[PDB]
Amino acid sequence: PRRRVIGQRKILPDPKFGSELLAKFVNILMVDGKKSTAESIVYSALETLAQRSGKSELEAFEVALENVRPTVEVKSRRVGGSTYQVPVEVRPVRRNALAMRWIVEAARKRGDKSMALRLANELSDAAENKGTAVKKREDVHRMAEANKAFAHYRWLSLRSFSHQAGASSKQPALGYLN
Amino acid sequence: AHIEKQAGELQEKLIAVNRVSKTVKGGRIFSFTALTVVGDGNGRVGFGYGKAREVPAAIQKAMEKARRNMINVALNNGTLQHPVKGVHTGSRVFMQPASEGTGIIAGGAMRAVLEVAGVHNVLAKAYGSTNPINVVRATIDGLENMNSPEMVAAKRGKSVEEILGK
Amino acid sequence: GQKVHPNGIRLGIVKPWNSTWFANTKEFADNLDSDFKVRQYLTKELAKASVSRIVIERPAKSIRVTIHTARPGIVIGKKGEDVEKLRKVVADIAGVPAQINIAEVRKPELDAKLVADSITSQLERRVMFRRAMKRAVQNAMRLGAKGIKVEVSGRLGGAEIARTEWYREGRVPLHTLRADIDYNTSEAHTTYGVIGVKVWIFKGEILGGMAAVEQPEKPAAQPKKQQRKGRK
Amino acid sequence: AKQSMKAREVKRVALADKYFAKRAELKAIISDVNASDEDRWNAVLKLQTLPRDSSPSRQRNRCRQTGRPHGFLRKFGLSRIKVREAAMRGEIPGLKKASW
RNA sequence: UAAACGAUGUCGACUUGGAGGUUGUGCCCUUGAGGCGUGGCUUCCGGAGCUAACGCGUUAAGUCGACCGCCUGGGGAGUACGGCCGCAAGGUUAAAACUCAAAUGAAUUGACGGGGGCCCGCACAAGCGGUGGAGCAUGUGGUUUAAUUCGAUGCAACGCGAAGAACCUUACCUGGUCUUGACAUCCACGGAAGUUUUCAGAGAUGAGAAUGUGCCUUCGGGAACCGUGAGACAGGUGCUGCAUGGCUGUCGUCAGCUCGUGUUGUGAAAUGUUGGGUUAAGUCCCGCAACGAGCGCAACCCUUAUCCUUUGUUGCCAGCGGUCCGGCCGGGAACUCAAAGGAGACUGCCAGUGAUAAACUGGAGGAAGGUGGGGAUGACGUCAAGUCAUCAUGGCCCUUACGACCAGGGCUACACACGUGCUACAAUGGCGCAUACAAAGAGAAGCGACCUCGCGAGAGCAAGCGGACCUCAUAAAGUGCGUCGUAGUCCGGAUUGGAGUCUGCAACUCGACUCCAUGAAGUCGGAAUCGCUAGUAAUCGUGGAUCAGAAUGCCACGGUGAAUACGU
Repeated sequence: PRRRVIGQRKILPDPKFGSELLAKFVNILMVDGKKSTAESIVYSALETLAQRSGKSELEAFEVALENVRPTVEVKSRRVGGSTYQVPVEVRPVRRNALAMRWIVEAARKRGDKSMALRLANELSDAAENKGTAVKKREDVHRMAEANKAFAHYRWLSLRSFSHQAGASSKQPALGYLN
Repeated sequence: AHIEKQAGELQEKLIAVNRVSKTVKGGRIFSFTALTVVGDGNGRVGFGYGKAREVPAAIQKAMEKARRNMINVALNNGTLQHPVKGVHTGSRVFMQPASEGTGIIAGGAMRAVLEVAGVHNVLAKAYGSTNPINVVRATIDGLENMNSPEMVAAKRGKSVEEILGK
Repeated sequence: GQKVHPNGIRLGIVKPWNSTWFANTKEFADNLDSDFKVRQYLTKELAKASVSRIVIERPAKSIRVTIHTARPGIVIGKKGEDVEKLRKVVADIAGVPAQINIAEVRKPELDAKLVADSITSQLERRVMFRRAMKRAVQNAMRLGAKGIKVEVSGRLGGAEIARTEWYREGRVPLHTLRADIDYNTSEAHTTYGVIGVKVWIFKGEILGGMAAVEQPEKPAAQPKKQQRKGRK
Repeated sequence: AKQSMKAREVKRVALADKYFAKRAELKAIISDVNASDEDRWNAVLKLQTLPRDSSPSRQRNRCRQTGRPHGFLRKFGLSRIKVREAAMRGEIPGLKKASW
């Protein structure tokens, strides 16, 4: 489906910030719709990281948000023959949002005395490659990096393509010929 | 938008009526199809199948198609000068020379088709498919096997047809 | 047979209606029932002639009827007694002092309901209904209008089973929401049971009805551009 | 639908006027707070036995022009079905379709 | 035996060719299974002619020839029966009673492939939240009684007809009570209706008191309300939705459908209305029998956004006065501000993408860019789809009633399951204290400042009101600080005791709101499953429709306001 490609919209800034990495961090921290609390939840977390080390307030945040963060994803496709998979490369925008989502689900159940302590400790824990979504990033990227050896209904697609102009190689495809 | 042929006389022989269905794709619409025969009094190859929303608009469409891409054709006296067996598409019909003392002898819509054709005294049995849509080709194929009079002596009869172009 | 709601969800958004009055609050109900009654009883009294639109109107201190006909002065009677009687009953039902004026609509000699009268007769007498709807549309398009839709239903031709049939011609848009366009639903019985025609007729897409007002009401006709406004 | 509830309502407005008019706040005057040390006694607590049908609390109305089983609308004197029906034919004034 | 065949008997003569496979042989640069010359079988392609269609066409299914084989509706039967051959099962030509109106060659379009391939909706995805689990709200069924009334059954039933349900309502059930009858006209009798007021009975209804005897007139007599009675006649959630009318839901925003007409085929019918690329689009580049035009879609349309523009109150206030510094008022017009003319933005530009191209995406100034934001907005029409119960209505039944007055009971029971939605399970939150800003709208039997009463809701009285004037209204979440650790808590607060309130003689089961004390279910719920692209989704309060009395919903508003849209 879809008659056209449609991109992201403009997202507005918040009354305490003009930086984007802050405004996008408060946004997917938003629950009950109320960002004006989440403003504080981000800035109270960042001060606690900053007491743990004073070189930066960003110490544990920047590498947690790299380390629990994927690069590739796998879809499953088959309309005949045998079961196959097709890996895709995805956008930074969704790599980032899986990672931040997983940080805020894991930290809110972490059960410490302030949401500020809970997030600084869960970024401190994933920064060192031993937190709760290191496993989730590692399994998901393994499966997408591995299924690059398969393609939608390969056995008829290999004859079908070379008859209707195409290659004699072995390649992944978006639910068509290969 | 085309040339048409006319007769100085009216023919409105409606032979068949039908309805068009697609049954799910837009469901079923009220449209009809129709077949109507336009002679001349001595004959035409005039046969028209057309279609529209309602029966009147449908027949008038079909009556129009019975007089475009068609021409009139002609035969002297109420008989045919050849005993020939006209066939058109499994509907096969017969003729043999006759008197004026007999006129039509036929039923249904066929007696009305033969009267304009000039082959009503010679009217002999039809065989194969004799339902309305194809039975009515008397005045088409039965006037393409045609013979018609032009001689004064039977022994000049083949000589007279040769000199008609030589 | 989905039958999209053919005119109700299309009004008041530069599309005039068959009433123009103001009411609000809890008494809107007492004014509407009274307006139905005067619509029902008044057109029955002037039924001597055929009639093309009906407009009943309630401005400050008065009740004003506009009526539209295929010929003018015809429901107004002779002398002036006939029309004082029309004003007697308009006051009696609404309960306010009464006015009526006579006026005609765009394309007056044609109207939605006079097509359905023409189609009904053949059916009432149980003969000649197979070309009748088509001849009605032909006459109708010879007397005016830029497009017409006719839909007939009934135990049609006097049949012992029901039939839907319709006939459409020219330019009759169906998502249209600008200019008044004329509609009638007939209902009637004869020996075999009920018949009916739904008659949509389409005059114009900016021809007929009101137009959108081309100014504010705020600068115009104001001989003194202040009360004070701080400027004195 | 169904005339018997419409028949009940038509009788009721003359019966509102007859029983209930003289006995509106009489409940309150003779029994409740208006009976502040006056009344509250048996020799006056027999006076209101006629009104029971006449009461505004049984004055449900429904559709004022045909009758309808529930779903009445007080501003038109009409109902869901009958409003839409009158609007198709343009009989209702001031009537927009919502767009803003 | 058989699908045991140039599917086409045998063999032959004649009828525009070209070329493929592959081969005698003349000729070639032997220039690639080739060409030309002249034969070959064997196959593609198509003309004269032929077919019902596929198809045939110089190897005929053409034009024919001689001479032989064979058929006479189907099923039952290539069997039986007869003659004959066969170790032996068998083979061989080839039939009827009986059954039956068909059986059978071909092809159109829908549907459909699990044959090949193409496309779309927030339908998924990319996520986010919700129902289903708790409890409550409310509808459905199950199950129950005098009866717990139906209509409807994924998408096309279940916050929907049937939006405010004590009786009324209202179908249901039972009890009183009458038949022109709640209601119209027409005749007959008793009471005027209206109002105040005691009482009997359940209330219907009636008696008595006190006020009034109006209305028109032959004061015959009747209308008005109520009782009484008779016809004509009124009335009928009366049946039948294959007897119907009006009306509407579906596919679907499918991306197509239809109206007039020509053409190709013997025609059914197609074509257009189908392909590629592009789209909200029959929009637009390319193009075949489609041509012209309409529908869906685009448009006018109301609305927003800045911004121009005018009014200047029941709206506003930069400076200025009265002054507690409040537009309340002297006064002012810079200003929002309300409702309206509208301006601006056109996929128009530039660049990428795209088949040149529509158009999509990016780019930029700007309040704002994806046909600016929002809404309007949905074709012909099969579906025997659903309503005779708004309403219309025949055939056709009751009319001491399938009407009608009056009271009481019930849908809302409770066993649970099921649709939908509400608010919780947390801490993005709750609590405590302190602290903030709305939009919109409803109020002429009404609500309503002050008033006195009130734990609060509210109460009766009333200035006032017409709602930008007055009041609902302390708007809440949110904000400030401190606090809380998965422990049913610092979340949730159902039940229940018990008090206070509303419309009304009358709140017990069936109704709604306030408030005091205690206190359970519920740790984000399985199968199942949907809505959503941005003022949306989520979440908190508000008002309104409805509305005798009252909301958890709906409907619309405003607070605080998100992830992403690769891909089919």
